[PDB]
Amino acid sequence: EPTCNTPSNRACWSDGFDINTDYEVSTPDTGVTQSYVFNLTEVDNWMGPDGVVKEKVMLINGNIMGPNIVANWGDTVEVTVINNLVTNGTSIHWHGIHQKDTNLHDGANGVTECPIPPKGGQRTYRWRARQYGTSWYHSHFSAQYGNGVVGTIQINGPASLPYDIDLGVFPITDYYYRAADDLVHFTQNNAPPFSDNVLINGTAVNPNTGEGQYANVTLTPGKRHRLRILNTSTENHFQVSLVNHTMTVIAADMVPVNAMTVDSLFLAVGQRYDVVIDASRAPDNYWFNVTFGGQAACGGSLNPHPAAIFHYAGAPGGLPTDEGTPPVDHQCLDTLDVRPVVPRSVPVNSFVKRPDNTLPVALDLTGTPLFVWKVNGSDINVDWGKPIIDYILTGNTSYPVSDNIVQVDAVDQWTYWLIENDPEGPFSLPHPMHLHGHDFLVLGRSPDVPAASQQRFVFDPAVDLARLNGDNPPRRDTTMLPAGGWLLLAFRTDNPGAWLFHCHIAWHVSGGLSVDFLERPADLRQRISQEDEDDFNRVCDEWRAYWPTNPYPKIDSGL
Ligand SMILES: *[C@@H]1O[C@H](CO)[C@@H](O[C@@H]2O[C@H](CO)[C@@H](O[C@@H]3O[C@H](CO[C@H]4O[C@H](CO)[C@@H](O)[C@H](O)[C@@H]4O)[C@@H](O)[C@H](O[C@H]4O[C@H](CO)[C@@H](O)[C@H](O)[C@@H]4O)[C@@H]3O)[C@H](O)[C@H]2NC(C)=O)[C@H](O)[C@H]1NC(C)=O
Ligand SMILES: *[C@@H]1O[C@H](CO)[C@@H](O[C@@H]2O[C@H](CO)[C@@H](O[C@@H]3O[C@H](CO)[C@@H](O)[C@H](O)[C@@H]3O)[C@H](O)[C@H]2NC(C)=O)[C@H](O)[C@H]1NC(C)=O
Ligand SMILES: *[C@@H]1O[C@H](CO)[C@@H](O[C@@H]2O[C@H](CO)[C@@H](O[C@@H]3O[C@H](CO)[C@@H](O)[C@H](O)[C@@H]3O)[C@H](O)[C@H]2NC(C)=O)[C@H](O)[C@H]1NC(C)=O
Ligand SMILES: *[C@@H]1O[C@H](CO)[C@@H](O[C@@H]2O[C@H](CO)[C@@H](O)[C@H](O)[C@H]2NC(C)=O)[C@H](O)[C@H]1NC(C)=O
Ligand SMILES: *[C@@H]1O[C@H](CO)[C@@H](O)[C@H](O)[C@H]1NC(C)=O
Ligand SMILES: *[C@@H]1O[C@H](CO)[C@@H](O)[C@H](O)[C@H]1NC(C)=O
Ligand SMILES: *[C@@H]1O[C@H](CO)[C@@H](O)[C@H](O)[C@H]1NC(C)=O
Ligand SMILES: *[C@H]1O[C@H](CO)[C@@H](O)[C@H](O)[C@H]1NC(C)=O
Ligand SMILES: [Cl-]
Ligand SMILES: [Cu+2]
Ligand SMILES: [Cu+2]
Ligand SMILES: [Cu+2]
Ligand SMILES: [Cu+2]
Repeated sequence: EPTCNTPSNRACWSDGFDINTDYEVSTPDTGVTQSYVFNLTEVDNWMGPDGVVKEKVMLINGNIMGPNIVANWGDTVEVTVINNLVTNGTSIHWHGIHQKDTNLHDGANGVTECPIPPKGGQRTYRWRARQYGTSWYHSHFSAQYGNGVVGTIQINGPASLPYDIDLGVFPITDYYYRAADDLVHFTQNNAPPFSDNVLINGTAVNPNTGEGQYANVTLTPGKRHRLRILNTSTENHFQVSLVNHTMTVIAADMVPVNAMTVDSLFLAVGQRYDVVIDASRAPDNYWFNVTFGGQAACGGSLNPHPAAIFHYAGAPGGLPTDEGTPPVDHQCLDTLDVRPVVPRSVPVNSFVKRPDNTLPVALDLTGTPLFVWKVNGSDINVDWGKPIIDYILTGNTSYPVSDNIVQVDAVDQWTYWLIENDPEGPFSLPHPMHLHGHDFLVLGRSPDVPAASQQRFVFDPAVDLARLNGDNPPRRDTTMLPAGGWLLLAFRTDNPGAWLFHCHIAWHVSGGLSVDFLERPADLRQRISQEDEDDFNRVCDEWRAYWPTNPYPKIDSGL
């Protein structure tokens, strides 16, 4: 609950809590709990926002997206998920939420829990809002979120720039007429398709029929508006821009950054940007454009011009008349110019490439299916019926190869990870790398070159050590692994648990592109509460009893 957060002073929140407070170690004791109930239903022949009827969707509370989770910094968010799907299990992951000492609430099936069984199965997630900003939630049951088990999270807190109006969430996502499981099967043997449409705040116009509506945002003239842009896609990576307006970035993912004014922004899958838009221009209707760069290396749409309308209050209605100029090609790369308000400093001169800190991503075309993504020689494949947490609770350390366990025993120390993007492979694609449970520091990446150029880079200490930044580098939960290159990340081992580190392109994580950071396993067992242990076991017993009756097999990694 705020006491000093005003339009002119957004830096202030409450006594002892402001924009400069280290949120990772200090949290407000509000004593408030915001509760929600997620009823997942399976709807056939559902009328979508662009007029096209989809074969099957999986919705939360009968809507395209679940409810917008709204709470204050320090509150506890509680969500009861009731799975009323016909066959599918489910697990809701709270993307961007660190789950500090609450690993069993991460929603990663086959890792932190067993899937919640269908036909009425339930589980109540409970997590502390130790970070303020814009995040999202989604199913981690294969590519199930591609069917509609998605939604947004807005944890209110201070900001790095004053603003008058909080316009709230603005989720932008790719939209396919085909269901997630059919698309997983397709992408296993074929190149990923372009999206049928791109929804902005749950709506879009059909490029063929003209049906549906554009997202309409009403701007109040002369005011500063906070817009929370999210990319909730399964594959599409977006470039966003507003005609005749600049966007001032105040947050990258769920991390507050110093004000950074730009003309356009690149949002990888899972990325978020809180921007401040000043309604400083002439009263008119302006196009908010969703474009693609990187020469289709990180997505495209069958809708050539996905857009939303930004209407100034008091101005006339109708469609905007200025098409604008195309934004700069971001080349499937997010900006490394963002600088977090609360700083972090790490040495980069001491980094040495070793097998134990290197994660080689590779596309294996030799097996069945054709598109199998391997990290350090193995495509991830979890056991929905026997999660990593079960191994921890039973004292079993014989983790199967397919779980891609990367055990990190270091206590509260900075660990360095070099991710290589199939340098010696036939072709390489950009990958939006996401980490559960932590925000990582983006120390550096291979030279920014055209995404479709097929130019390869292997980490060379002689020229690359000088290119790394350890003086308050970008801190976030998702960043781009350049096509054919490399990426150097670092995260402090302050959160014992089993944490997935994967590409957020649904087709790739389904295909096996992931590792599981088993962080401080010895400390994790001590921190698991009896309530969390009993409930984990309850859901697992219910899932294991359900599984043999399921008429469909597990066709992918399960993530
Ligand atoms: C979670 O819940 C979802 C929703 O029900 C399940 O998704 C279904 O999964 C099944 C099994 O994988 C899919 O069935 C298979 O579909 C293949 C493709 O068919 C689609 O595409 C073609 C071409 O566009 C269309 O003509 C067709 O109408 C479909 O849209 C078929 O090739 C498969 O056939 C073969 O296998 C079956 C099963 O063994 C045999 O009966 C056949 O004879 C043949 O050998 C098969 O039918 C289904 O398409 C998926 N539906 C959706 C909506 O995605 C998930 O499986 C479930 N997940 C779990 C783990 O429970
Ligand atoms: C996007 O949403 C805004 C806000 O709801 C819409 O703005 C509204 O536009 C209508 C016209 O379509 C305005 O109506 C007024 O009607 C009278 C009588 O016909 C006319 O004399 C006025 O000039 C005006 O057109 C209304 O005032 C306006 N509301 C605000 C607060 O600005 C906008 O139309 C929507 N855009 C789309 C494409 O849906
Ligand atoms: C931002 O989004 C808007 C809205 O989707 C885009 O406007 C669209 O612009 C295209 C051209 O770039 C228009 O299509 C063209 O129409 C002419 C007809 O004269 C035709 O000859 C061309 O072959 C092409 O089809 C389209 O009509 C227009 N949409 C609307 C409703 O105005 C805009 O281009 C986007 N801007 C950027 C920078 O991406
Ligand atoms: C990737 O797999 C390789 C095995 O091919 C791992 O390399 C071994 O790592 C251990 C340390 O745990 C060393 O004692 C061995 O000497 C290494 N063998 C090799 C290949 O030289 C490596 O740890 C794995 N990388 C990660 C981060 O998972
Ligand atoms: C979930 O929603 C469906 C459809 O509205 C309804 O039939 C069912 O009773 C609901 N289940 C629960 C437990 O909320
Ligand atoms: C997004 O859509 C919701 C529901 O239609 C609406 O209430 C909200 O104002 C929209 N957000 C913006 C910024 O237009
Ligand atoms: C330990 O885990 C392995 C892999 O799942 C399993 O084969 C073995 O039976 C387990 N040991 C026991 C009985 O706890
Ligand atoms: C954008 O729109 C304004 C409308 O007031 C137009 O006059 C202006 O020329 C446009 N901006 C530029 C310079 O492209
Ligand atoms: Cl996360
Ligand atoms: Cu996610
Ligand atoms: Cu996540
Ligand atoms: Cu990928
Ligand atoms: Cu994940």
